[PDB]
Amino acid sequence: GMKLERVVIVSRHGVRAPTKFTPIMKNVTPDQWPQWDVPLGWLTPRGGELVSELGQYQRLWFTSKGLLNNQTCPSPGQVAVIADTDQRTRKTGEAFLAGLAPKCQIQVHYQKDEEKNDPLFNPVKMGKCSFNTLQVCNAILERAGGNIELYTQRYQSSFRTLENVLNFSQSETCKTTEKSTKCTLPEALPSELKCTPDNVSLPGAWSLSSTLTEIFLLQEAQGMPQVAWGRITGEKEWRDLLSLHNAQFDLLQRTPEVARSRATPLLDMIDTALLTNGTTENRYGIKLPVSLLFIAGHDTNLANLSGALDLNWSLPGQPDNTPPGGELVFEKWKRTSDNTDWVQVSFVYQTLRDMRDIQPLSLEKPAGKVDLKLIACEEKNSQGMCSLKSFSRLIKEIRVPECAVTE
Amino acid sequence: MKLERVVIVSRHGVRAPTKFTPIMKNVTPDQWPQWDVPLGWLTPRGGELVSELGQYQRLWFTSKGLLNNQTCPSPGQVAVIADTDQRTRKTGEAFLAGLAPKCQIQVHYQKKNDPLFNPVKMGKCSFNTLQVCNAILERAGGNIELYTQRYQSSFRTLENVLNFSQSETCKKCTLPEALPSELKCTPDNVSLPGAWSLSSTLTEIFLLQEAQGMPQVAWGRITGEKEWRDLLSLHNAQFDLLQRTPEVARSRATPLLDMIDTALLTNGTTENRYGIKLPVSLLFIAGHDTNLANLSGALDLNWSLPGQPDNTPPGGELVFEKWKRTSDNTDWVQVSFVYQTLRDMRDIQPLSLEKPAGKVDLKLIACEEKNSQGMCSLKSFSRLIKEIRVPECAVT
Ligand SMILES: [Cl-]
Ligand SMILES: [Cl-]
Ligand SMILES: [Cl-]
Ligand SMILES: [Cl-]
Ligand SMILES: [Cl-]
Ligand SMILES: [Cl-]
Ligand SMILES: [Cl-]
Ligand SMILES: [Cl-]
Ligand SMILES: [Cl-]
Ligand SMILES: [Cl-]
Repeated sequence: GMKLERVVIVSRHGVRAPTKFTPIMKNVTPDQWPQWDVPLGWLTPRGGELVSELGQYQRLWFTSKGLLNNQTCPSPGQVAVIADTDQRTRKTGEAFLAGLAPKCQIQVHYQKDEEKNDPLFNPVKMGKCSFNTLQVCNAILERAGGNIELYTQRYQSSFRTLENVLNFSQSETCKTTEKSTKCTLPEALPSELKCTPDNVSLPGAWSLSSTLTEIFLLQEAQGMPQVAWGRITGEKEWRDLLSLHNAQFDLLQRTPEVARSRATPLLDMIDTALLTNGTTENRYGIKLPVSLLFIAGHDTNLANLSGALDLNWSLPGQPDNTPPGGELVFEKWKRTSDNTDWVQVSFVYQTLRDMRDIQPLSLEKPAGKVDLKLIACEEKNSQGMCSLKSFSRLIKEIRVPECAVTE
Repeated sequence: MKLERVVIVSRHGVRAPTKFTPIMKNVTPDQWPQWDVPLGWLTPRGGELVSELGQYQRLWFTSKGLLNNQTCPSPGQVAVIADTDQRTRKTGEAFLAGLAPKCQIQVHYQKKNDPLFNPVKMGKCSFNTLQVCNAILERAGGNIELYTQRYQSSFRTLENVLNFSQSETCKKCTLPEALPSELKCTPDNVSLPGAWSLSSTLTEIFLLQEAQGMPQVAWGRITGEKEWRDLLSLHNAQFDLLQRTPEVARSRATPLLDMIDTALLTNGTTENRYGIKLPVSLLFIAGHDTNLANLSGALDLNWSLPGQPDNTPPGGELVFEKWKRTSDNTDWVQVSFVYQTLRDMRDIQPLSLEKPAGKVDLKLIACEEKNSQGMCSLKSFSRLIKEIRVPECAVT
């Protein structure tokens, strides 16, 4: 019937320590933050272990569909891995192979100038690729309703939950302020968009909240004994908290005017990997095609791909829309009856509970999987898959030619 | 006329669909747009739309003297009850975000589970399955096929919106023919599995898509208010049979009827399940469309909402006002339905006394003593609830 011929996975790095630890973070709560023994922003051994569980699940799943032969190690030119220059992405590539193909010595490709940036993951740092600053800020602004304050009103109760979790009213930030209403984060730290030719940000209570709520998720996924000082009660409060993080990523990374430019190199790689019958990747030295191309990036990249392709989703049991180790999976299926090629898009992830418990993954106890819909495709299957040329042509429409990586 | 107490029973705000099934995929060749919150959960925008109703009510209740022109309400003036679902809890919070922003008023709920909103499902009482099914079948015109005949054009409009002809299900085909409907009554639930159940769910999905402000609503194939009305008549007709039929409605609405009664009649009691000290000036209750239908059926309240195709729309509020006549110190009850038009939901229209929310003036026919302007007497209102309530379904 339907045979799986090729897969491209764009994965967020696994569980990591917080990206920063600042005076503001310390002064928005009377409590002390739990410390992490790895440096800020690094993948933890537990983060690696959770990615290996996905690697293990994907080995079993790809083998059951015939993508990889049921042998000890995949054949030469079947599996290739690309990672961004950070330790977190590089060790996610390592960790994924430890699950997928342990003791096979498969290489993790990455740029060896480890000081500099890899444009596949961050093209707007190239000279050729810059944002039209007014167009981009205004586009994000109109997605927020015309003013950030209206976007803040939309998420009021979420900010109340974050404030309750931090015990914000009793922090140094609310020391001097006394009024009829509550001391609040948005009033203490008003948010306003900042757009430059190579970057977009929303500093204030919005950026801070995005960071803090992600830290709570990371604490939980890491298996830390005291998450958010024991003050998060059930999925409702988890999603109140992570709605702030998900909404900030929506504005800064899924807004088409930003996502199109930033997702272009990854879209070009995905397209090439699914289409060609013989090519040599020039920057890493990978002989495409391969049966499985695994790409280790960040949540920013998943959000850029989501916004560019117009993919919308929610992950059962996982409050972060772009969670640690979350995989956007592009599958090339061949219909046997006419040898026509079709593309299926999925999001493979672990629930927060399965991170917390380090749930062993298999075909019996599978990883979470959400079927994604590429609605803009012209030609579709009876089973919802985009045709190969419809998939490729959608990539042509959305891509920004100035943001291509021609090195 | 002095406004002294108010009870609001509200449907939760705009939410994602409650389910996503294979039949939903197979009745159209197109793909359904995905949502970015879990199935059945309130969207942030749904929360904002409810807060606009909270703002409107703050302005309206302040002008009428119920609440004081003040930053936050005084103790024991505003209380909130919500069902255990996230969508109702969030609706309570969103409502307070508009009524009393940053005042830290609590949303009460049981720590799907609360029998105030579902007394039959939780097992307080049960339906006599034959009596309920018979009452429904008589309202259907004898059977489900006869009811189908009364909504043929509506089914044709839905099939056109779905492009049903080119669907996996058809491979001349129609929804009622391809998916025959049959009534199912069990001790805790009634349903219409088949084309009726499906159509009731799909047409609500289109309304939620539109109210959510999605770019592609029903693949852009819902043309004119006439087609909106035709589509949601299927949704509304289901809720009429399955939720407004008195044999269903009176049982399911009993806990809410008792709460409304107690909130408007007492002089002082600490309510025993949520721990609310009644009376309050405003009691807000966050329920579902099924609850509004139950109350509507039990109280024999019929309404159509100008500009709003769903009779039990997102954020729709059944409002019970206790008015005092200062002439002879007589207490009177007034019933209204407050809501937002479908366009105002899509545009997120700021509400105020200048730009008011939709409002339908309702009248309780069955009460004995009545005002010149149709209000029931407080004593008669309590008597009416005593007559229509089903004691076995009390929570209490
Ligand atoms: Cl600290
Ligand atoms: Cl660790
Ligand atoms: Cl970039
Ligand atoms: Cl403040
Ligand atoms: Cl920032
Ligand atoms: Cl960001
Ligand atoms: Cl679909
Ligand atoms: Cl929203
Ligand atoms: Cl007051
Ligand atoms: Cl019930």
